Amino acid sequence: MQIQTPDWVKHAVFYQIFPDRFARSKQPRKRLLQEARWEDWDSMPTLQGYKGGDLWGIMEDLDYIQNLGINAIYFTPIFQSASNHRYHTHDYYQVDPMLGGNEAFKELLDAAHQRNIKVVLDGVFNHSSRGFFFFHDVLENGPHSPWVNWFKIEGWPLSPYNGEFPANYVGWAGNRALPEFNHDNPEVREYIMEIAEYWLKFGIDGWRLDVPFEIKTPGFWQEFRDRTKAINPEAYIVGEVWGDSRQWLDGTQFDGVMNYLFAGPTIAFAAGDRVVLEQVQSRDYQPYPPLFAAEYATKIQEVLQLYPWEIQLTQLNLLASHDTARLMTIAGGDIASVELSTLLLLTFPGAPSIYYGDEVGLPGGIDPDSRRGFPLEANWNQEIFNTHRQLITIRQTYPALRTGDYQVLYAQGQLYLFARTLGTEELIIAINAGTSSATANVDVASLHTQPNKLLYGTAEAEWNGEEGTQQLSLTLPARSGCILGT
Amino acid sequence: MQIQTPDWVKHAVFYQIFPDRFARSKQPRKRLLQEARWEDWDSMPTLQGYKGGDLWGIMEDLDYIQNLGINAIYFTPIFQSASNHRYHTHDYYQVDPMLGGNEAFKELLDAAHQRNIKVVLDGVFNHSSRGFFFFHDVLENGPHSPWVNWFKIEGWPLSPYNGEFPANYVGWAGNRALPEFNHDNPEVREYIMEIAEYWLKFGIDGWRLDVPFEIKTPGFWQEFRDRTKAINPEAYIVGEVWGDSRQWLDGTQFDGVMNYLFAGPTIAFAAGDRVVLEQVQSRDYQPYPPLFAAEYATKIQEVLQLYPWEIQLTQLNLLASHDTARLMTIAGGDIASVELSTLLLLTFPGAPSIYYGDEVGLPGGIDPDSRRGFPLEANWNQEIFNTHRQLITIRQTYPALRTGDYQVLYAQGQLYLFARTLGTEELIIAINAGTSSATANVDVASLHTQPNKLLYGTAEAEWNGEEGTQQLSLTLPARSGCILGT
Repeated sequence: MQIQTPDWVKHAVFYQIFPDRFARSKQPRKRLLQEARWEDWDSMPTLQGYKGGDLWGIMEDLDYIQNLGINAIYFTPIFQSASNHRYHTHDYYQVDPMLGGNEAFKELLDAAHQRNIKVVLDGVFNHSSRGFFFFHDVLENGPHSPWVNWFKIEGWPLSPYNGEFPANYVGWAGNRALPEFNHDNPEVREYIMEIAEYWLKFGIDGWRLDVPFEIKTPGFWQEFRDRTKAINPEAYIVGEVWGDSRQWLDGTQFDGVMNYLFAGPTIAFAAGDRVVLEQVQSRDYQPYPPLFAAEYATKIQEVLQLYPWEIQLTQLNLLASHDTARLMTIAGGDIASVELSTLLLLTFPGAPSIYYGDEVGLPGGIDPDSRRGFPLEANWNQEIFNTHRQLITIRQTYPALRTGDYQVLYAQGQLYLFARTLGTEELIIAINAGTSSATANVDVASLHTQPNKLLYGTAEAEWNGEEGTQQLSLTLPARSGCILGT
Repeated sequence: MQIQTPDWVKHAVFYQIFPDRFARSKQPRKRLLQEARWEDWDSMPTLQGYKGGDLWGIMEDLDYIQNLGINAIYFTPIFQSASNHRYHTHDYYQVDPMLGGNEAFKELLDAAHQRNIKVVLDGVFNHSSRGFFFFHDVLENGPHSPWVNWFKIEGWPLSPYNGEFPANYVGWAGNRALPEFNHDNPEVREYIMEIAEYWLKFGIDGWRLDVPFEIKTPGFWQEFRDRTKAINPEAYIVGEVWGDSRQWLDGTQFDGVMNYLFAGPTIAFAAGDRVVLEQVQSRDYQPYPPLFAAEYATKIQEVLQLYPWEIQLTQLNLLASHDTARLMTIAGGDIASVELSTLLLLTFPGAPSIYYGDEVGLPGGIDPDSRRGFPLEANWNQEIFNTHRQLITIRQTYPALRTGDYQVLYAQGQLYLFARTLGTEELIIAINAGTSSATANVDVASLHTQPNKLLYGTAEAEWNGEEGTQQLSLTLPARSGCILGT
């Protein structure tokens, strides 16, 4: 049948958050031991003064979030794991008892929902942790464990914690702290499908699929989509696949991916040489080498004619992630690069994703730590913030920028002009990557109207001419962008 | 204030069960993956044909149980742990997902309760397991784990699984699979108190405290009793303390103990030389050397004048346990020893405890495995069964045998006579350990009545004489016992 994808995804702006570093709620909070005397409280140091952020924090700062204009939050992993290994799941059926509750998370959901803000969670199903119950059993019962056929065991004896031995079991990427599941095993596919159903029933609006391309068992993700959509047909299934994702985007598996194929070129064009190159997560995307308008267009037109349009409309566009360096940093502090990128990001077909912190001045190293991931402390970057908040209002104002088509009008030198059009609403977006005020004459025979009014980026160039096969000429300051409408 | 103890304990007969080996319910049972296609079921071997018993089984066999006359069941550990290390807790907040549910256990409770059969659970709070979440964290985060002060860590680096290293953390009895908690730590006392409250709220009728004498933090068990009694004032708190338990039986901690002080002498007298001595858990009790009536009496009178009577009435009397060899076995197959013991056990002040299997022929080694712990297969020992079922009806029939006083009338040679009296109801119990029909003349000036009618054990000796300071003479066959009433 027709390929379908959640229609709310198609009009959402996403905000990716890292719970442990985003926000910490006000003091009155029973952290690990709920049923605890407030008189004995100080007796327990861990709970007395806990630093890192929690789910109360996020919930306590929904005002901010909803004010930026974002209407769907999706985190990293928040399920119980090692204090600082969120990705080494210990228990999938419990939100971690430091940063969060199964009681806390519940309040965050409810809260979010009464504001029409969806919430997607990160599912890590390719591998768990040494602590994960069934693996634990194996470690404790060696050859006799009932679920030895649940993992990838080479031989015995295993050596889970001792480095200078073989552990005879496959990790994620040859790691012994990330025991890989044996997805071929029916029992396993089942246990996983249930975790997905459990949280959907709990009330989440979708799953973020982590390294989903590792799970190669045939028929897996189709089932994942059936059992999921069955519980909530409006659930969002996003895969965190790096490159070409056509394998999963045929309409019977994921609704979309985190579109790094869009992140690479956009930054390569908008920042060019300015890209630090040291913060480049070369694994995830290729923001390099620098691109010219003509090249950017070819690459984007390619990316665009890659997936069924229904899915392109529910693709998660981005420029940063927990896995990558922050935007402000990858551009070496170049505010221009930061405003030009976003502009493309918020005017591209699909769901735009904003990594918490980027809507303000906040930098972010690639390497482990980081950091700093409390947005607010202010001393914000008000301008880049206003750029973010302004562009988001606009995108939510003109439907074309969400589900209109994408047509390249001009793309020469360092100047790029495309058009988003839905119905009789046509918009012209122009980016001037160059350092010299640029100007271009374009034969706009495609359009049926004449976008004359500056939404956003303050052109001086415009002139716009007759209606016999119309005739346009733009002039934008160096390193500027703009949106033309009306 | 007055010392109080649950009054239902005072009139209950207990049945200790080992869930994994007791009973396995009928096929239709969604074992680990509830939400699983019955059409894919056979695809998952583990669930397809699981051997060991579950909580459905027990629930499915309540008829049997309630028919024996027992009215309160208390298990070993049933919380999630290694497939075969029930005592190495992995998660206290979940019944183990093989033998049991948090869904299954719920049905067992409800079921039990609608029959007025209480259910006590075994709490293992001195130590958990490598898998236990917070310990896991430590293992994963070494010196940086947030809860390093939750356990007994000597130094770094720890070596949880590698034998031929120091693991620098205290185990239970120098074991590295039983990480000991740091009970001095307030945070820990809290987490534990909550587990106790959680299950009480869930619906259990008491806790069996495992190796509670290891937890030496002052004020601990008093708090445990307050927080517990607070949620249910009729909750039963039993400590599995081996010997002299006066430290905990002052009325502000436990309601009782598993009275091994009663198990030792009783068997030492009732079986004598017949005690195998190879199955002797010499750690738990001393069923040895053999005792004469005069010695048994001195020891029992001692045991009896050891604890406040209110508590003696809520002591858990027994002759076997998961930790020990079964009754039939410890007596080397001597059925006499088995009938004489029970007789003393079911006529002693306090709650009698029957280890599943003993109410029938079933033997049981001391060593690890066992076994066999499905009672039924029949081929029962009908007689010893009828002895059990008969003695239980009687004990429930005459209140004196539950809360009456204990007075020794005669105790010479291998003949022993005591009297349970409550109100105007007086009972005479006589045990003839010897191998030669014995007879004794006793000056019964204590009694106010004249038990002339044979309840149970078929005396020939009786004669009973006048009421001027009355005058009794019994004659019992060798290795026999009897109960005199009316």
